[PDB]
Amino acid sequence: ILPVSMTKTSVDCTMYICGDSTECSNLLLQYGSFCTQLNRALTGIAVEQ
Amino acid sequence: FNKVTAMQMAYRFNGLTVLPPLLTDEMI
Amino acid sequence: PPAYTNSFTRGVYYPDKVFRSSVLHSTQDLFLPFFSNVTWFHAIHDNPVLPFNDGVYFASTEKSNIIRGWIFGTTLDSKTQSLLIVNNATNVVIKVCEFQFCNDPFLGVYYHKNNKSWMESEFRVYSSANNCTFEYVSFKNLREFVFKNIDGYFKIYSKHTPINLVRDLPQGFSALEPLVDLPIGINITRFQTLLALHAAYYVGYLQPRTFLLKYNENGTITDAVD
Amino acid sequence: SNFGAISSVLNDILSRLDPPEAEVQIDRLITGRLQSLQTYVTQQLIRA
Amino acid sequence: CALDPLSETKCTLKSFTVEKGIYQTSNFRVQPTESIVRFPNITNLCPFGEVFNATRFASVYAWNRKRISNCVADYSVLYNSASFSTFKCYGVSPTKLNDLCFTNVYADSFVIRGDEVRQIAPGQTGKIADYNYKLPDDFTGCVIAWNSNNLDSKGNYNYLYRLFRKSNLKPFERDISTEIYQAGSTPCNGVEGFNCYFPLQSYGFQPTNGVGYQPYRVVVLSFELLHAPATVCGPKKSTNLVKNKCVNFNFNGLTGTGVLTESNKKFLPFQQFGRDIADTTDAVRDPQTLEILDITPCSFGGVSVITPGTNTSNQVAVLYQDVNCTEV
Amino acid sequence: NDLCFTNVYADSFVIRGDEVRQIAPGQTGKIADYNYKLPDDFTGCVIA
Ligand SMILES: *[C@@H]1O[C@H](CO)[C@@H](O[C@@H]2O[C@H](CO)[C@@H](O)[C@H](O)[C@H]2NC(C)=O)[C@H](O)[C@H]1NC(C)=O
Ligand SMILES: *[C@@H]1O[C@H](CO)[C@@H](O)[C@H](O)[C@H]1NC(C)=O
Ligand SMILES: *[C@@H]1O[C@H](CO)[C@@H](O)[C@H](O)[C@H]1NC(C)=O
Ligand SMILES: *[C@@H]1O[C@H](CO)[C@@H](O)[C@H](O)[C@H]1NC(C)=O
Ligand SMILES: *[C@@H]1O[C@H](CO)[C@@H](O)[C@H](O)[C@H]1NC(C)=O
Ligand SMILES: *[C@@H]1O[C@H](CO)[C@@H](O)[C@H](O)[C@H]1NC(C)=O
Ligand SMILES: *[C@@H]1O[C@H](CO)[C@@H](O)[C@H](O)[C@H]1NC(C)=O
Ligand SMILES: *[C@@H]1O[C@H](CO)[C@@H](O)[C@H](O)[C@H]1NC(C)=O
Repeated sequence: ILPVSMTKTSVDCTMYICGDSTECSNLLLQYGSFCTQLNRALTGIAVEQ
Repeated sequence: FNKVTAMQMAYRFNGLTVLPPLLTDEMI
Repeated sequence: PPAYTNSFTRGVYYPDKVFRSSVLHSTQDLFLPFFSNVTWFHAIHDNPVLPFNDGVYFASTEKSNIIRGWIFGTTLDSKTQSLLIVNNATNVVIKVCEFQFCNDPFLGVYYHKNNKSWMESEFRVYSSANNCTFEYVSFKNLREFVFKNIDGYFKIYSKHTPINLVRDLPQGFSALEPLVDLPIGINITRFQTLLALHAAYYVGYLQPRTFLLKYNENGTITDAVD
Repeated sequence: SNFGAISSVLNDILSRLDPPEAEVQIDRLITGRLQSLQTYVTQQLIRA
Repeated sequence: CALDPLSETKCTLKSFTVEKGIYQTSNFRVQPTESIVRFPNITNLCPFGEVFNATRFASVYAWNRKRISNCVADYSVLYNSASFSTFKCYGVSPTKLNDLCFTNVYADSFVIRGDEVRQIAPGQTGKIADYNYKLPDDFTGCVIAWNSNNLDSKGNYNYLYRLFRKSNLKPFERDISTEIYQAGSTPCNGVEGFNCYFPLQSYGFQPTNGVGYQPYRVVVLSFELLHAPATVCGPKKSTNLVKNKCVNFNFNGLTGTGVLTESNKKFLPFQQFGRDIADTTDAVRDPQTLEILDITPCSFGGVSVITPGTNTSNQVAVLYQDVNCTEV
Repeated sequence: NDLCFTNVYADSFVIRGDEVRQIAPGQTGKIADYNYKLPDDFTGCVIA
């Protein structure tokens, strides 16, 4: 018995960090591309899955 | 399929979602 | 000689006022350690002064409601503040006054007259009180209380629960919800219960243990792990 | 997790504090949470 | 970035060219329809007359502690008064004082010397903070002070403070005991003498003293803010309630965005807010009429923008994840 | 001294002694609420 694919996950980093909040969501833009480079990592997984 | 097996309601609310696999368990 | 006994899992109380359910919630607070020696006391045919430590777990198995309240303070010589909790006629009385105690305070009971026990205003705990900085007024049984001083507050937790056992603590579990939070703001190092004289009761000492609490679906603690 | 912030609920701090101070508190939550993803992703990339 | 599902991607990629593929934009989120503010209804005004205008403030060594409850914060009414030489709020930012109802509110009032208003604050030490009054390190509240020198001064020796004590107090501890203090080895036997001091030394206040010796009237509030059933509320009206629709809510100062629904959850009488695994508040109890509301956040479900290369064609086809096709 | 400025506006007014406290980002009171207010991002100096 062998594993083949693992559960494809995707995170919304804007929503997980600052939940549905305006005053916080603006602040997450200063940290910038952290949010946008996670979904580039979790996509590269989900593609080869 | 009988051996391998709220929880997901508190995952999508935060962001941690689960995409569906491309190939169905039927196509496999 | 006061006998010991085993505390079992008793002594868990709701740490905070926030409802939760179906969740294992780790928390660190002053709890009664599981299976710690709890001193055991008599009323037969005996109410010493006890070290208050950090916080006290008081459990009194009763029938006729003998134990009517407590007395708190560092000295109890009237040279410092003292906290007096007294329950008579279902009425609760709380006074922080500075007052000189009798060396064996008790409240009176006279057997079988038109007024049972009489002696409601008997008020022999003490000579007299001067400076009063606070006030409040209002074995089938098991009543448990947790007493602790947190940063000047004085907190009391309780469960009024029925049981059938004659000898010992019920082996089982119950979670104590909060009653009041009198802000007496005083140094309490020692205390002595009160009795009604014409009824065993237990004393544990809290410690800063960390428990994992299990809230069931109705929002009640159904178990715990020390 | 508080991450050193005064409270872990993002909506408490904003209701309990000004924008000037919340910056100090929130950026402790973000830098903590945003790091807790970079831990999760790093776990996946390895596990994947 | 907000124009439409396509342009939501270009901002992510930081590119105006979008290659052929599928791209998942942020979960589609519903803007809150309207604002809700729900506070308990009471018309009373807190005794800002009996705290701040009180005729006699007790001495610092025995300080009065007055529970305030069942009133609305009149905070706008203090503005015609001697005002305040220091107003310092440790837990709350003073702007939010109106927006936010309180829980256990104890005004602790006492008169201290001018130089010593400094010493009332978490962490300070000195004669006031060590011996006769002490504040917690976690203290949450405000510390208010204004000179009484037009009132408390005559020489007024009644105001009095504890100079000698064996050790420092615990937070909010009161010791009014007058028992003599023993400096050396010999017992004092309840009388003053060599190495025996009566611990309570009275302030002198003349009306002519420098700003150091002018008596200030300190009043130190305390409160828990959230987590607890509200009593003292803010000067903010309550609005109508909306169920089952995405709203922007304020309940007892707790704010957020949710979909307020009915619930069968049963709170013990002392519980107010429920909380979740993520500690974000799941359930609150409607303060005016007591009933349990579930707060479910808006913005559920993912979006994926299926597009051929914007280089080729500009049309897109959006994939909403796990919705039967109705709502959107 | 080391640093040249750009838009420099001196805002001059006379307030009561106790209330100089109230001029600062985040403060509230009679001065800060009603008759004069400073931004939360304010950059400058306050002289009295
Ligand atoms: C609370 O009271 C106890 C006594 O009831 C204090 O403990 C005493 O501390 C002094 C030193 O300051 C010692 O010399 C005594 O021997 C101690 N007595 C006992 C019975 O331990 C304690 O310091 C008080 N707490 C505070 C904060 O003052
Ligand atoms: C409890 O008391 C017994 C004596 O009866 C002693 O042997 C034992 O060590 C004590 N244990 C604790 C935890 O106090
Ligand atoms: C209890 O004692 C108090 C003493 O203050 C007295 O006033 C009262 O009548 C007594 N009885 C009851 C039932 O409260
Ligand atoms: C909650 O209470 C109800 C009674 O109202 C009971 O039927 C149910 O079993 C309880 N749930 C738990 C987990 O004890
Ligand atoms: C204090 O008293 C003055 C008059 O003596 C009054 O105008 C003022 O309103 C009082 N303070 C408050 C907070 O009401
Ligand atoms: C608020 O007032 C309404 C009527 O104006 C009343 O029905 C309600 O009971 C009040 N609030 C509470 C908590 O009782
Ligand atoms: C993309 O656009 C370029 C023009 O810059 C063109 O040369 C190329 O053929 C286009 N490719 C597709 C797939 O449309
Ligand atoms: C859509 O809803 C119907 C019943 O409302 C259900 O039978 C069907 O399974 C749903 N769609 C999907 C994809 O499950």
